[PDB]
Amino acid sequence: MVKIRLARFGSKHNPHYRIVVTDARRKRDGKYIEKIGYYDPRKTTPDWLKVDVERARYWLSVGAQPTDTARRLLRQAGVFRQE
Amino acid sequence: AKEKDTIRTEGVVTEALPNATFRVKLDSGPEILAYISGKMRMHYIRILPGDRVVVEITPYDPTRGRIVYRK
Amino acid sequence: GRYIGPVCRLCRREGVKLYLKGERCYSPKCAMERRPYPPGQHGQKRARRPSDYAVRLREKQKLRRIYGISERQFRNLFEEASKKKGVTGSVFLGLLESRLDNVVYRLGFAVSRRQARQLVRHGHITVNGRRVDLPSYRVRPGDEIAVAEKSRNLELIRQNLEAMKGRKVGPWLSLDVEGMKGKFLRLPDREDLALPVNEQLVIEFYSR
Amino acid sequence: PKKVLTGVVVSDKMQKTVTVLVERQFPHPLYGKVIKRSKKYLAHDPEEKYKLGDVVEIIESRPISKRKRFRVLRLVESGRMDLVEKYLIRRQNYESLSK
Amino acid sequence: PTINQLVRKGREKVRKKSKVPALKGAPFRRGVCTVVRTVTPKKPNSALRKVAKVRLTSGYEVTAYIPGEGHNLQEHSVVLIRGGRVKDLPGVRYHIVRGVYDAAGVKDRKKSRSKYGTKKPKEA
Amino acid sequence: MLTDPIADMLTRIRNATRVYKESTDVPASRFKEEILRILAREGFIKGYERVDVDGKPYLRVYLKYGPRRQGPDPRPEQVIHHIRRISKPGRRVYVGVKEIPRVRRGLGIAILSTSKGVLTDREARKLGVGGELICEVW
RNA sequence: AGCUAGUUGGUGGGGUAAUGGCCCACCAAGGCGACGACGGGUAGCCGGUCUGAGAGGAUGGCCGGCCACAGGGGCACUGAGACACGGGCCCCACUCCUACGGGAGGCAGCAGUUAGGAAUCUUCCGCAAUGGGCGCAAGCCUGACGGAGCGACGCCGCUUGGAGGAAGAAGCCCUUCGGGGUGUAAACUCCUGAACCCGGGACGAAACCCCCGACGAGGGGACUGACGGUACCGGGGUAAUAGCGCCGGCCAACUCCGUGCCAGCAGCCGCGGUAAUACGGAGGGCGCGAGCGUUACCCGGAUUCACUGGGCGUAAAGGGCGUGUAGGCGGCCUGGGGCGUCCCAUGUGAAAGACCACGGCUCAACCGUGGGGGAGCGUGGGAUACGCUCAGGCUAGACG
Ligand SMILES: [Mg+2]
Ligand SMILES: [Mg+2]
Ligand SMILES: [Mg+2]
Ligand SMILES: [Mg+2]
Ligand SMILES: [Mg+2]
Ligand SMILES: [Mg+2]
Ligand SMILES: [Mg+2]
Ligand SMILES: [Mg+2]
Ligand SMILES: [Mg+2]
Ligand SMILES: [Mg+2]
Ligand SMILES: [Mg+2]
Ligand SMILES: [Mg+2]
Ligand SMILES: [Mg+2]
Ligand SMILES: [Mg+2]
Ligand SMILES: [Mg+2]
Ligand SMILES: [Mg+2]
Ligand SMILES: [Mg+2]
Ligand SMILES: [Mg+2]
Ligand SMILES: [Mg+2]
Ligand SMILES: [Mg+2]
Ligand SMILES: [Mg+2]
Ligand SMILES: [Mg+2]
Ligand SMILES: [Mg+2]
Ligand SMILES: [Mg+2]
Ligand SMILES: [Mg+2]
Ligand SMILES: [Mg+2]
Ligand SMILES: [Mg+2]
Ligand SMILES: [Mg+2]
Ligand SMILES: [Mg+2]
Ligand SMILES: [Mg+2]
Ligand SMILES: [Mg+2]
Ligand SMILES: [Mg+2]
Ligand SMILES: [Mg+2]
Ligand SMILES: [Mg+2]
Ligand SMILES: [Mg+2]
Ligand SMILES: [Mg+2]
Ligand SMILES: [Mg+2]
Ligand SMILES: [Mg+2]
Ligand SMILES: [Mg+2]
Ligand SMILES: [Mg+2]
Repeated sequence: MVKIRLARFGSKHNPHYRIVVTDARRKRDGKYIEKIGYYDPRKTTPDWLKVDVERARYWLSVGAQPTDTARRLLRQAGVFRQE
Repeated sequence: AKEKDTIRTEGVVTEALPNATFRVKLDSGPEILAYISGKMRMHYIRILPGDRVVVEITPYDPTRGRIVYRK
Repeated sequence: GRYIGPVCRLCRREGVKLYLKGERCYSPKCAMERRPYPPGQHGQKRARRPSDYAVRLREKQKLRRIYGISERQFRNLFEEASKKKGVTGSVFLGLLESRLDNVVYRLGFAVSRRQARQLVRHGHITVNGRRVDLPSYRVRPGDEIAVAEKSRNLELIRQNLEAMKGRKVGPWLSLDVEGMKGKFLRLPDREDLALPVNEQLVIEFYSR
Repeated sequence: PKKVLTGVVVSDKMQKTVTVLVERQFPHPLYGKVIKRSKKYLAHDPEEKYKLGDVVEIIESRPISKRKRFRVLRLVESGRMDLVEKYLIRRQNYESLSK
Repeated sequence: PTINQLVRKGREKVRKKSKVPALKGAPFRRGVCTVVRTVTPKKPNSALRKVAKVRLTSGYEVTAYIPGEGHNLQEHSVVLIRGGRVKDLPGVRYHIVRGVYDAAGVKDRKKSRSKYGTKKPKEA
Repeated sequence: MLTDPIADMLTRIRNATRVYKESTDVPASRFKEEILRILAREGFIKGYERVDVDGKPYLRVYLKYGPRRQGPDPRPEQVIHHIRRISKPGRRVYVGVKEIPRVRRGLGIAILSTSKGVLTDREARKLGVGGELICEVW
């Protein structure tokens, strides 16, 4: 299965996440397919979370299955919204 | 520390050996390999086999000595 | 840590006065004003031909000591300067100056550089809004330095302010002398500063 | 873009197999002096339509034999034994300089 | 020479032999002595330098230079070697590192301590 | 056999400059002529023409020199100090448009043969081309 | 220095998801090779890492990708996928039980034991985050992971105070006996206030879940912390660890006593055999600073394997010459091909790093974000001066 999932990248107590497109069976930090989003849970950043929407949509269309956190993030950045 | 546990014992020079090293027959037992002291070298005081010389011997290895005394 | 020990000894070594205590290192007392010779036994001994390396080394020591920094840190700063585009020397000097403790000193917030550093450490100094207690800090220009509010009470600070109340600051800095504030505007130049440094020599020393 | 090469027939001793020497010219990684490297490829031709002395186009194909992975696309130019002769001479020399 | 020649052969990369077969490039190697004696240097120098034939955990028996002011080492004693050519002596490319195992520190040493394995003396 | 022509020509020129011979000879080719033209344009030579000595096409190469500076070694000032044929045979050096050398950081030239004819480094830069670095000149 | 007999090819078959000498039967007698085969050693490979002006050279730890292996060997099976790390079968090596017939094992998973060894961690907590598997889901598991512990092992940050304070206390050391040094260093005055105590105390965690809405979007609500009562803020609050190397030249720093080619130092030259700036100690200095030195190993400096960039009459170095194969190189003109060569476009060159910009942790390390570059390689177009190649011709080379 291909998932849009999150990848930790930062440091001890200072995490950062890459909302990413990739096969299930990889290292949670491994060679993914495409970087499409970045998010910080610590929200420190004025521009913290940002995703690239069109790419995400495309991925969804092919049938990339997002995990829960990732899904939430997508929703927040309005990938799942429809108008 | 500068250690003077050194033995200052007499020995009649037995063997003419190379490099101003001379096996000298001690009266502290056998003939050890005893070499010339630098002073002797400086003063050009010649040792031939048969000289009753004082030979400086450290306990660590008595194998080697030193011709301290000018014959 | 720092140097931390006998200071005007460094002054003595250098051959030139280095204002490292401020006052006294202003009066007839830096031991340089009187006693103008290297420390140790052979102070008045025949003054000999310094090696090409040696002069450079001395220069480096002068400069490094002036700001009072660990060698490692200095080296790092130099490296950074080299990396960054521009005249590696002048730029290096500017970077050195841009240091928090030095900035504090140049404002007349403390008469001495070590003293300034101490002040900075102790949560007496606040840049823009936060206290900063780490004297190596890069004051990036367009920045305001202030005395902390819960410590702007201190007698020493007041005295220091008075000592600069009137007398003119450098053209790259500024200050509010009343509300205990300060401005950093221009990242200073080689020609903005009057240190007995000859930074070329320092650079040469570093090269190998 | 099925990798294609201009090479020269050097042998037809095997059924349907034409041996082709590709002389590839590239510049040395360190020196840049332009070297001339020959590599043999055994090529598939169901006709034996090709002979020694012929220069041919060679296509990177699907295999037919362990170490025969090229079909002969097309004939370029016949009547240049020159290049083959040299190779043969070299081969002969190879046996000589041993013992 | 000329580029074609170079291409044919290349440059024979200067493959470097090490000055120490303590093996594994091991910064230190431990061993036990077979003998412990003193050795005359050569023709530039005349002194008596203390040295020990030491068998190794790799098997290579090395005479090894004891430094300091005078050792306490006997025979069946564990010693640790740092290498590093001694100029005067033959067969000896090795310093014993005093301050570990049986080679106890240089007593009375008061200046350059670390090299010798001397604990800090207590001031006033 | 004259294994390089261009290099030989260059060498001859150098020799002439050394000995203060005002004009040298050298067999005629198109490439050579082009090179000479470039040199002339630059100002490395007074002039050149194409004679027929014996019956064989040849080039009059009118050499250039600097004013006779007096004193110790009065010998005329050198215009071409050094000229090295870079892309020798059996070592053909092709530089890209990124790689075209800053020869004496400006003061002199590299004669580059390009797809767009024989020329100098500045010219190459102007057109935006790389090619073969026949020779270095200063 | 020759290697090869399933070995190189063919025909037919089998086997495979699929090509194939993968295997087999039959036929052919080839195939590779000095442009370095086979043989031996060595060694996971790389993105990179370090050095380096660069070209390069070494290195391939962590982090990422690929491979290969799970005591050694051999084999399949099941399955989408293994020849299957904590699945199976077999022989052997080894440990364990045994009622001697036989069984059970495999930490190169985390942690730990043991050995080896210079040397390398806690038989830690947690499912909170993120990811994995299962599942409608709740949830279940998860030594992936997230953290803490131990080690100056590395990098980076901070403290060991600061301000005054003698024409110069003592202590110690040197002296030409006046003096100088230590050194504003101390003491002493003043201030600050790591430690340290108490008060509060997180961001990381809003989802999945429930309901309105059709189980869609959207909207409201709830639970949810190993770190850790930590980070951090507020008050209080004490002047509160300095070390290590060197000190002849290189190389930055000099004197005295002790020693006398002895004891000793040494990275090299070398120093020491009685006035040692080289040894031991003291003061003084100088380097660095919670480190600093030694050793190992790599590069550099070594333009000392040299492409950038070395040479060869005498220094190491021209072979004894000749002919000649491969190979390398090659006059002048004209024209074509366009392989080299160049160029443009474009595809690639994953992320991480390195480089620039900005941002975040009080700075910085560290991280985040954005950008740029990038040798090489593929694909389409272009250019023909140069090399290649094809054709024609020339006479300077060469031959007659
Ligand atoms: Mg989850
Ligand atoms: Mg003795
Ligand atoms: Mg078939
Ligand atoms: Mg086979
Ligand atoms: Mg092998
Ligand atoms: Mg191996
Ligand atoms: Mg390499
Ligand atoms: Mg196995
Ligand atoms: Mg199956
Ligand atoms: Mg298995
Ligand atoms: Mg398994
Ligand atoms: Mg496997
Ligand atoms: Mg383990
Ligand atoms: Mg043990
Ligand atoms: Mg052990
Ligand atoms: Mg660990
Ligand atoms: Mg638990
Ligand atoms: Mg249940
Ligand atoms: Mg369990
Ligand atoms: Mg971890
Ligand atoms: Mg003080
Ligand atoms: Mg107080
Ligand atoms: Mg508390
Ligand atoms: Mg000196
Ligand atoms: Mg020493
Ligand atoms: Mg000499
Ligand atoms: Mg020394
Ligand atoms: Mg000394
Ligand atoms: Mg530090
Ligand atoms: Mg160190
Ligand atoms: Mg000779
Ligand atoms: Mg010939
Ligand atoms: Mg030929
Ligand atoms: Mg050719
Ligand atoms: Mg030609
Ligand atoms: Mg990248
Ligand atoms: Mg990036
Ligand atoms: Mg910042
Ligand atoms: Mg022709
Ligand atoms: Mg003739």
